[PDB]
Amino acid sequence: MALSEIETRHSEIIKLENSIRELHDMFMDMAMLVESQGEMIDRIEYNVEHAVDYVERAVSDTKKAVK
Amino acid sequence: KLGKLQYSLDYDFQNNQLLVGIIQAAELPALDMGGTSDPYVKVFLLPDKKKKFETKVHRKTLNPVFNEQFTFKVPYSELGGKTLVMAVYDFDRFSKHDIIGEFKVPMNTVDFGHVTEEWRDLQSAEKEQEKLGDICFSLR
Ligand SMILES: [Mg+2]
Repeated sequence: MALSEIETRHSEIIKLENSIRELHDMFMDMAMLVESQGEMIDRIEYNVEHAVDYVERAVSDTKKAVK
Repeated sequence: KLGKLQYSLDYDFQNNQLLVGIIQAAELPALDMGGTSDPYVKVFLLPDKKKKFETKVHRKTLNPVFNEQFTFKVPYSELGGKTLVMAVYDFDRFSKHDIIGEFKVPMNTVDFGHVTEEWRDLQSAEKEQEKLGDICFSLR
């Protein structure tokens, strides 16, 4: 080999490290977004359960009202 | 006048060994009957004549192509004061194998880092007085 071979080796290796780093950052962003969306789902399920309660009580009341 | 020699030279720093490649030779003078000689190249480290490497014998060609490779397990520090010798020999079955040519390459002139590969003109090998001693005295 020579210095050219070692230099190209080093270059391609650095390239690999940068690609790896981009992959990493992508995974980090992934985890982040999924977490925030998780909180969003928390409040969604909250509103939904409240809605269910209200609907149930309403249905009971009308059901007792008709008869 | 014998001809030229194309060879390759480079150093592998990963294994700490010298990679000497014998590519080919051209325009070699004919010393044999058919009008063409039977050439083969002997390559060895110039500093110490140990473990000399010889190529395969090509039959009747004045433009032999060897495309062979040899490895000299030598550290990079010792390499600088070490020379390379590539001598072209003519094979003869019934007599001494006459030397066609020779070439010496100083490792301080060689630049490693890029893979080197060049054509160099062959020259006639050296055959001085044997004693090399001297005596000093005074006359009166
Ligand atoms: Mg012969």
